[PDB]
Amino acid sequence: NHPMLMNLLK
Amino acid sequence: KLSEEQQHIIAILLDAHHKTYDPTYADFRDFRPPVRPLSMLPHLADLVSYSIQKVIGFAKMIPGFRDLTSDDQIVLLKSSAIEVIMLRSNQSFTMDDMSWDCGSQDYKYDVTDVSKAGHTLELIEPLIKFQVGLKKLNLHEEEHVLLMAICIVSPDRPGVQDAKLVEAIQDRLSNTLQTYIRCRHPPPGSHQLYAKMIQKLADLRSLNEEHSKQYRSLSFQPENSMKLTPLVLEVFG
Ligand SMILES: C=C1/C(=C\C=C2/CCC[C@]3(C)[C@@H]([C@H](C)CC#C[C@@H](O)[C@]45C[C@H]6C[C@H](C[C@H](C6)C4)C5)CC[C@@H]23)C[C@@H](O)C[C@@H]1O
Repeated sequence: NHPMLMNLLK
Repeated sequence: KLSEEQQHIIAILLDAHHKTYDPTYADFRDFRPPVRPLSMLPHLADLVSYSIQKVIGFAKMIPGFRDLTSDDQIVLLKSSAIEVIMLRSNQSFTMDDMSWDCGSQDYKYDVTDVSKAGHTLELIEPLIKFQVGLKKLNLHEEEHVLLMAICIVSPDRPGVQDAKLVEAIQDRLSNTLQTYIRCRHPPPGSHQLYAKMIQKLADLRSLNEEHSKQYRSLSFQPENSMKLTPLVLEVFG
């Protein structure tokens, strides 16, 4: 679960 | 011979790098200030957190990388981040005094600053060796960015699902690098340059292990973990 990393990838 | 596609790849990575590495270091003013027990941990955590963001930006521009799933993207960046930072940091590293010099005294980092962030010679010695060995390859910028990309897109990282795809993306980058060396890197510096560059990736895996073990320690101390950033916590665990 990686909301910030996920968000920087989007 | 460099195909048009190989040249396109190189141009993309050069530009991805120019977009994510600001050689003025102006952003460093916004970090918590360097203080010189773990006096440098707040500043160096900010520095690393900032650079994780740049590395993510660079990764996103690697040809083929956005064909990956989100999970695989995450997994590759989670395992590669610290390594790519070490690699990219070679641009500020100076052998004049084995320090990373980011434009002023305050932002000049030596081995003592690195120990003031909680590391010992367990990391610091292979890290300096690595930086000096890398510096001595005198890589063309084209080789430097290709190596960062190769580092990120490695099929044997823990957590990888579609290893065959990561491997196909990495192959195209390796073949580009092998071919660039042959066509554009004169002897004698080309001499086994590919194999030497790959050795540096093996050295990074080793540094990563050292990083993890020390980070695991530093974590079991919530008072120190409290000084990190939310990004660093999410990426390094
Ligand atoms: C980071 C870069 C630059 C320098 C890199 C340096 C010099 C300062 C000290 C660093 C950041 C080293 C780092 C302290 C090693 C490490 C580590 C992690 O385990 C650690 C240690 C602390 C606790 C957490 C968060 C961070 C502080 C990083 C995990 C490696 C690369 C070094 C400056 C410029 O070239 C941009 C480049 O991205």
